[PDB]
Amino acid sequence: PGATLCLGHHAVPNGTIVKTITNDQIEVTNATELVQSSSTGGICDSPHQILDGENCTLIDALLGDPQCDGFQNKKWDLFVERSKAYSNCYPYDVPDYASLRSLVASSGTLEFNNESFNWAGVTQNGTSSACKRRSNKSFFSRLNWLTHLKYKYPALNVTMPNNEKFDKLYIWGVHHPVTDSEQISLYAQASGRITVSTKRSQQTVIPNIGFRPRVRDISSRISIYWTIVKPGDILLINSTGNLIAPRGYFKIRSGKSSIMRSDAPIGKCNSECITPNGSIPNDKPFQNVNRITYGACPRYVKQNTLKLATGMRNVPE
Amino acid sequence: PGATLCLGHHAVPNGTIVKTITNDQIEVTNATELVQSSSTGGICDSPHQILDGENCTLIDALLGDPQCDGFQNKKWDLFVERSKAYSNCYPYDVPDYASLRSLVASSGTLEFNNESFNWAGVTQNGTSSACKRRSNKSFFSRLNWLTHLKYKYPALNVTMPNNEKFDKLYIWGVHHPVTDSEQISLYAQASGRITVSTKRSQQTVIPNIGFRPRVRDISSRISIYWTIVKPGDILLINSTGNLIAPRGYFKIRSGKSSIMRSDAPIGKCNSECITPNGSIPNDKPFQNVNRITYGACPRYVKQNTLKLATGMRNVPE
Amino acid sequence: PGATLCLGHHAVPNGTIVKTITNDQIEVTNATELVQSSSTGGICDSPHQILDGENCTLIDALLGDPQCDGFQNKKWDLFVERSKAYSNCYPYDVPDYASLRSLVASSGTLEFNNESFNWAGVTQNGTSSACKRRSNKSFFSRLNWLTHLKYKYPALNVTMPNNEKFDKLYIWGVHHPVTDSEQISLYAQASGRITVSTKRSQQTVIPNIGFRPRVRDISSRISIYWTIVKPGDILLINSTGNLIAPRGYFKIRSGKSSIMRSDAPIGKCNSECITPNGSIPNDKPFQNVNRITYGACPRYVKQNTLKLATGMRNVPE
Ligand SMILES: *[C@@H]1O[C@H](CO)[C@@H](O[C@@H]2O[C@H](CO)[C@@H](O[C@@H]3O[C@H](CO[C@H]4O[C@H](CO)[C@@H](O)[C@H](O)[C@@H]4O)[C@@H](O)[C@H](O[C@H]4O[C@H](CO)[C@@H](O)[C@H](O)[C@@H]4O)[C@@H]3O)[C@H](O)[C@H]2NC(C)=O)[C@H](O)[C@H]1NC(C)=O
Ligand SMILES: *[C@@H]1O[C@H](CO)[C@@H](O[C@@H]2O[C@H](CO)[C@@H](O[C@@H]3O[C@H](CO[C@H]4O[C@H](CO)[C@@H](O)[C@H](O)[C@@H]4O)[C@@H](O)[C@H](O[C@H]4O[C@H](CO)[C@@H](O)[C@H](O)[C@@H]4O)[C@@H]3O)[C@H](O)[C@H]2NC(C)=O)[C@H](O)[C@H]1NC(C)=O
Ligand SMILES: *[C@@H]1O[C@H](CO)[C@@H](O[C@@H]2O[C@H](CO)[C@@H](O[C@@H]3O[C@H](CO[C@H]4O[C@H](CO)[C@@H](O)[C@H](O)[C@@H]4O)[C@@H](O)[C@H](O[C@H]4O[C@H](CO)[C@@H](O)[C@H](O)[C@@H]4O)[C@@H]3O)[C@H](O)[C@H]2NC(C)=O)[C@H](O)[C@H]1NC(C)=O
Ligand SMILES: *[C@@H]1O[C@H](CO)[C@@H](O[C@@H]2O[C@H](CO)[C@@H](O[C@@H]3O[C@H](CO)[C@@H](O)[C@H](O)[C@@H]3O)[C@H](O)[C@H]2NC(C)=O)[C@H](O)[C@H]1NC(C)=O
Ligand SMILES: *[C@@H]1O[C@H](CO)[C@@H](O[C@@H]2O[C@H](CO)[C@@H](O[C@@H]3O[C@H](CO)[C@@H](O)[C@H](O)[C@@H]3O)[C@H](O)[C@H]2NC(C)=O)[C@H](O)[C@H]1NC(C)=O
Ligand SMILES: *[C@@H]1O[C@H](CO)[C@@H](O[C@@H]2O[C@H](CO)[C@@H](O[C@@H]3O[C@H](CO)[C@@H](O)[C@H](O)[C@@H]3O)[C@H](O)[C@H]2NC(C)=O)[C@H](O)[C@H]1NC(C)=O
Ligand SMILES: *[C@@H]1O[C@H](CO)[C@@H](O[C@@H]2O[C@H](CO)[C@@H](O)[C@H](O)[C@H]2NC(C)=O)[C@H](O)[C@H]1NC(C)=O
Ligand SMILES: *[C@@H]1O[C@H](CO)[C@@H](O[C@@H]2O[C@H](CO)[C@@H](O)[C@H](O)[C@H]2NC(C)=O)[C@H](O)[C@H]1NC(C)=O
Ligand SMILES: *[C@@H]1O[C@H](CO)[C@@H](O[C@@H]2O[C@H](CO)[C@@H](O)[C@H](O)[C@H]2NC(C)=O)[C@H](O)[C@H]1NC(C)=O
Ligand SMILES: *[C@@H]1O[C@H](CO)[C@@H](O[C@@H]2O[C@H](CO)[C@@H](O)[C@H](O)[C@H]2NC(C)=O)[C@H](O)[C@H]1NC(C)=O
Ligand SMILES: *[C@@H]1O[C@H](CO)[C@@H](O[C@@H]2O[C@H](CO)[C@@H](O)[C@H](O)[C@H]2NC(C)=O)[C@H](O)[C@H]1NC(C)=O
Ligand SMILES: *[C@@H]1O[C@H](CO)[C@@H](O[C@@H]2O[C@H](CO)[C@@H](O)[C@H](O)[C@H]2NC(C)=O)[C@H](O)[C@H]1NC(C)=O
Ligand SMILES: CC(=O)N[C@H]1[C@H]([C@H](O)[C@H](O)CO)O[C@@](O)(C(=O)O)C[C@@H]1O
Ligand SMILES: CC(=O)N[C@H]1[C@H]([C@H](O)[C@H](O)CO)O[C@@](O)(C(=O)O)C[C@@H]1O
Ligand SMILES: CC(=O)N[C@H]1[C@H]([C@H](O)[C@H](O)CO)O[C@@](O)(C(=O)O)C[C@@H]1O
Ligand SMILES: *[C@@H]1O[C@H](CO)[C@@H](O)[C@H](O)[C@H]1NC(C)=O
Ligand SMILES: *[C@@H]1O[C@H](CO)[C@@H](O)[C@H](O)[C@H]1NC(C)=O
Ligand SMILES: *[C@@H]1O[C@H](CO)[C@@H](O)[C@H](O)[C@H]1NC(C)=O
Ligand SMILES: *[C@@H]1O[C@H](CO)[C@@H](O)[C@H](O)[C@H]1NC(C)=O
Ligand SMILES: *[C@@H]1O[C@H](CO)[C@@H](O)[C@H](O)[C@H]1NC(C)=O
Ligand SMILES: *[C@@H]1O[C@H](CO)[C@@H](O)[C@H](O)[C@H]1NC(C)=O
Ligand SMILES: *[C@@H]1O[C@H](CO)[C@@H](O)[C@H](O)[C@H]1NC(C)=O
Repeated sequence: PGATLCLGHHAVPNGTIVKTITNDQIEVTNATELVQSSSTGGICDSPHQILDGENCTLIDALLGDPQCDGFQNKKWDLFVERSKAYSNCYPYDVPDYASLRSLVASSGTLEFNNESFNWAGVTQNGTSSACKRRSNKSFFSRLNWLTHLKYKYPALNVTMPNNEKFDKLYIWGVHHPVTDSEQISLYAQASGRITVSTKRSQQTVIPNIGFRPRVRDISSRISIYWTIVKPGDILLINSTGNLIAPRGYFKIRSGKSSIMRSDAPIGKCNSECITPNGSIPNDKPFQNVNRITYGACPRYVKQNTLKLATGMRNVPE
Repeated sequence: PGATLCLGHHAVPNGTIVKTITNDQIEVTNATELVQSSSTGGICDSPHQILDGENCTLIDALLGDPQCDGFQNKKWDLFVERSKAYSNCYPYDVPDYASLRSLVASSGTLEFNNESFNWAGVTQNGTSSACKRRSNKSFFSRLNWLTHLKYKYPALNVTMPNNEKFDKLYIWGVHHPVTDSEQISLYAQASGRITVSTKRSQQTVIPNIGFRPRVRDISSRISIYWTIVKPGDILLINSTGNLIAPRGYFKIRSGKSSIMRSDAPIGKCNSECITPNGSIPNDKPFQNVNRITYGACPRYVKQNTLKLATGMRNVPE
Repeated sequence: PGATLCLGHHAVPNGTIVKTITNDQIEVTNATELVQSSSTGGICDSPHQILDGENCTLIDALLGDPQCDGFQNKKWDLFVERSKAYSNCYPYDVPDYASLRSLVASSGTLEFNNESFNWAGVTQNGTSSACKRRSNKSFFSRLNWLTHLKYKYPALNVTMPNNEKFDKLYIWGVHHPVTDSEQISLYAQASGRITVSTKRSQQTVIPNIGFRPRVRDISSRISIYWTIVKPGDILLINSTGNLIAPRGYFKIRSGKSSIMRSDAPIGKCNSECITPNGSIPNDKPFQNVNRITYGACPRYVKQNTLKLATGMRNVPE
């Protein structure tokens, strides 16, 4: 009689379909998904330091809009900008807005140090009804609106040395009056000119008198500029009118900080990978949630599923 | 005696050489080419909507050069710009030319809507001998050259609200006169200044009086600018001279439109993939015709041939 | 009795560990390194034409700083800029510095041809104590500082046609005086304006009077500009003051030239691949020395070692 001895292998009743080099559909005993396609829907507050902008853009928090005073000197790994944010101060623009937003976002700090600028012979601390704090007229917290003192605006020629070990970031501006009479009334002379320089760089800005459409009832504008001053260099501001003056400087750091546009709620939880849709797990190598990411994240791909076989071909009975 | 039974495989007298991981030259029974290396030499008019610029650059068709009146309000999937195209109107430049060309190309339409700007107190519709239509003096069709009315040019302070559901694109300009006397003669005052604003943006441009080399016998220049106005925003033009005024706005759309530089003839035929050399078949995954493509195209690679084996090793008798 | 015949394979006592698709550590009999991780520490002078900037940036060699006269008309495949380089002429800036540096670097030549500009009615060849040659006052060799002649500066309206077969690169500038009295004293009128044009392009620059921090005891500045003039086009310079005039043009070539920041010594040796750390051998496909390369170089990767098996699995006795 003898015996029979058969060699074989397992199979399962519920196999899974994968792709190969020779066949788009072959059933294997088991597989694992390599594309992360879902989010929790919230941004976990840990382990990255999250700063929710709430009503404030980063730039409004920088300048010191009245809704943004709670942001002073705060730091972040990720600043989260909300689509509902809006300005509630004097109407302004920033030539190169994207670059200023980016460099501050990347620096990851709003640390500000006041300095004693000698604004000899002018009126300081100008305010406006378009920028209220607690119903009083106010202005951007970090800027100083200078105007005539007894119908004189003597030329400004003011120095601030950087004897620090770090770079200083200065934010300053130019006021564009609506009319010639408004120019004379604020600055006591027909036009201004502003030259802000260091040993390595110079910027000159000319105010442009005229009507723009009213925003918070104001037809004039402020245009915002910035200047970085290296250790051992010197800031020189030379102006005859229209200067929106700095009150001091911001620290610039380098590191891992960034900014993200999202309306996802912030939650008490821990997740390394952030997207605008919310935090996502980062076990998988790929993800199709969002091209926009921050942290230790899977790589964005177009596929919504990629199954890796983790078993042999399934050959059911 | 018994029998003999031999196992074997086919071969061919005309095998083809392919590359592998271990050998740069191995003969197989058959192969297929993966790189498309030839074109028909013409651009097929189907299935993409092709617009041949002929004598006109896209920007000349936009502004309304006298050779380009047939382009009014036309749409395209691909605008084809010819190397022979040249301007035949007033000499101009466009700071950022590449960006204006790109954004119009991508929008894919020259749809234009006239609007009723109230140009109170000036002469409209200025023309020039450098921009003839049918031997008369003429000008860019979409622009309005304003000059003094009885030696006055009163300040312009003109509004145009966008109460549409779409964005509006405005094209406008500044005239740079050749001399101080030409400035006075056209605008009745020593200089102009132009500020074009919305609630979100502002641009001011200063005319620059002086000689440039003569082009179509003109030593002055026009410089072209643009402004996009969102729904619920308002265009404000404020100027004292030198304004080359808009006559209305262009629609801006988003979609699949582009622009290509080519001198290939347009033909009656159907091909999904367009290159500057002509349309190419798109069965192959790769191509070495041109890095510049439009449509469903193979991917550009440096290799001129890549043969994929489609049979076994060829082992001839 | 019979015989025994065993099939087998070699092994070695000193195998090497490699990575595979199924195992991060498997021992093979032999392997070869695919990542170049060391440099000689010097830049080999062959076979690329190397130009050591020494004390000179490329831009200082272009303009003609007093420390850079030995660079006149020199050509390079690779211009090597040293971190110790510093300027020793009139303090200047270049809006777009990076682009001018890049285009000259890529052109690979400082070939300069003097031209006879007719500067009618002004004093030529102005000099300064901030730009000495051999203790005399001097200036940038390739620039011509024009000032009043007997308290007149009549308007300049000067032409230079390009009747060559190649493009011409013109470098020119604007002087920004420290004060109104300095402006009058040099140019005999209250301000200048400079318009430099061709048939295709125009640039106008306004001098900006004011104090900048002293550099080599000078509080004024020069700002540098450039203009390319195609064959059959014409350069037109129109100015009433403050012009830092060209003396002629640079040839612009196209080819394989570039620029590299490095403090590595130049040596007498032959190596195709240059990095800032020094030349590296280029037998390997990859390297982790520097992302910055010039010549026939391995590709930069993050790994510091990648071992390719060149033998079978090692199975010791
Ligand atoms: C189909 O094929 C897949 C892939 O092979 C199988 O999925 C694996 O299943 C095993 C067993 O369930 C999983 O193992 C468990 O996950 C963790 C593994 O530890 C590593 O990964 C985690 C991430 O979760 C890291 O944080 C960690 O540092 C390790 O690198 C453990 O958390 C689990 O722990 C449990 O067992 C241990 C044993 O000591 C205990 O300490 C704990 O109490 C706990 O109960 C466990 O080890 C593995 O994660 C799965 N991989 C994937 C990719 O999903 C399927 O099982 C298979 N299906 C079938 C039917 O065969
Ligand atoms: C060497 O190796 C190559 C690659 O395997 C072989 O080339 C193939 O040859 C076959 C047979 O000639 C070709 O088949 C023909 O092409 C079309 C295939 O249909 C698909 O592809 C077309 C693109 O052309 C798509 O539009 C379509 O939707 C399909 O996805 C058909 O158009 C042809 O149709 C003919 O036969 C059918 C049969 O029903 C009829 O309906 C028609 O009347 C018509 O006569 C046909 O099927 C195939 O395209 C070739 N592939 C490639 C990549 O070239 C060589 O044959 C082989 N050489 C040797 C000597 O063995
Ligand atoms: C472990 O595995 C590695 C990889 O297989 C082996 O390394 C190879 O070893 C051989 C033998 O020593 C090396 O061969 C020598 O290198 C040159 C080969 O010529 C080509 O490559 C050079 C670059 O060096 C090119 O310039 C040239 O154009 C060729 O493309 C030759 O320079 C050497 O020449 C010597 O022998 C010839 C024989 O005719 C003579 O003319 C000369 O006099 C001279 O003495 C020689 O051919 C090969 O380069 C190595 N490759 C690598 C990648 O390192 C190890 O040998 C192996 N180890 C063990 C223990 O098995
Ligand atoms: C130049 O043109 C602009 C734009 O048309 C003019 O601005 C407009 O000025 C009027 C008159 O002051 C503004 O009216 C105000 O509206 C508010 C809002 O309801 C109201 O509270 C005030 O009582 C007043 O009615 C109008 O808002 C403003 N329009 C825009 C778009 O800004 C400007 O007056 C013109 N200048 C001259 C000198 O003509
Ligand atoms: C400032 O410099 C420019 C450039 O040299 C001068 O422009 C030149 O002006 C002359 C005189 O009008 C032009 O001559 C004309 O040439 C045409 C072409 O054949 C001809 O049809 C006319 O009858 C006349 O001869 C010349 O073309 C022009 N050159 C360029 C390059 O534009 C300008 O005159 C100077 N201005 C002053 C005030 O000196
Ligand atoms: C406008 O503000 C600037 C900056 O404070 C003033 O520039 C400064 O001018 C003084 C007076 O000439 C310079 O002093 C000089 O220092 C050198 C260096 O040791 C020395 O050799 C001279 O004898 C003299 O003491 C000073 O260097 C300079 N500072 C900077 C940062 O450039 C300028 O004077 C002010 N202008 C007016 C009209 O007030
Ligand atoms: C640069 O700063 C200087 C120093 O105050 C200014 O020059 C003075 O300007 C006033 C008013 O215009 C004149 O009365 C003085 O005679 C000037 N002094 C000197 C030494 O020239 C100058 O106006 C400043 N520039 C700008 C753009 O504000
Ligand atoms: C995560 O959010 C992104 C961003 O909105 C979503 O991507 C958009 O998906 C819609 C379809 O609902 C498309 O119309 C848009 O093209 C996508 N937006 C952009 C800006 O490209 C995505 O659906 C979300 N993913 C998950 C898993 O929630
Ligand atoms: C901005 O528009 C206003 C409104 O017309 C202009 O201001 C007037 O300018 C004229 C002529 O220069 C003066 O006579 C009026 O007194 C001004 N009116 C007011 C209310 O100030 C102004 O010129 C325009 N700006 C530009 C750059 O064109
Ligand atoms: C398609 O057109 C391109 C564009 O001109 C051709 O590529 C050029 O080829 C010439 C050789 O005749 C080279 O000198 C140039 O470097 C290429 N041009 C550019 C701009 O890089 C190409 O030969 C054409 N291909 C086919 C298949 O017709
Ligand atoms: C452009 O060049 C012309 C030609 O010299 C200059 O125009 C002359 O300017 C002088 C002095 O300002 C006047 O006296 C003449 O009447 C002008 N001539 C003409 C024909 O207008 C003009 O100043 C130059 N522009 C610049 C910016 O320098
Ligand atoms: C070649 O030079 C580069 C450039 O400095 C070196 O890379 C730097 O390595 C240091 C560590 O000593 C890091 O802190 C820096 O991040 C690197 N620099 C930059 C600018 O990224 C590199 O070490 C050198 N490699 C060799 C083989 O000598
Ligand atoms: C510093 C100063 O003088 N501020 C005044 C401003 C400016 O004159 C204009 O805003 C300039 O355009 O105007 C107000 O109507 C305002 O904005 O509230 C009153 C305010 O006191
Ligand atoms: C609107 C207007 O006044 N147009 C006139 C222009 C301008 O004066 C200059 O072109 C400005 O530079 O000059 C002409 O010689 C021309 O170009 O044909 C006559 C023409 O009637
Ligand atoms: C051409 C000319 O007039 N050069 C003079 C300059 C300029 O007046 C200023 O540098 C302009 O800012 O000033 C000097 O002190 C200098 O720099 O050496 C004296 C020099 O002879
Ligand atoms: C098959 O069934 C087992 C037991 O219910 C389960 O654990 C396994 O994961 C199932 N299917 C797939 C596709 O993973
Ligand atoms: C933000 O603004 C809205 C009004 O637009 C208000 O309801 C909300 O309380 C504000 N929150 C903060 C923190 O300023
Ligand atoms: C070999 O010959 C056959 C018949 O002539 C042909 O169809 C085949 O495609 C030939 N060669 C190659 C390289 O394809
Ligand atoms: C285009 O311009 C050339 C002259 O340069 C002319 O021959 C041709 O007829 C013109 N065609 C059109 C459509 O304007
Ligand atoms: C092993 O030893 C031989 C002879 O000493 C040597 O040539 C070989 O390269 C050695 N090891 C490795 C890791 O290459
Ligand atoms: C470069 O400058 C330094 C002084 O900073 C000097 O020692 C050296 O000799 C100079 N060399 C040349 C070639 O100018
Ligand atoms: C200017 O200097 C050059 C030498 O650099 C000389 O040829 C020329 O004659 C000088 N011109 C004047 C007007 O001084």
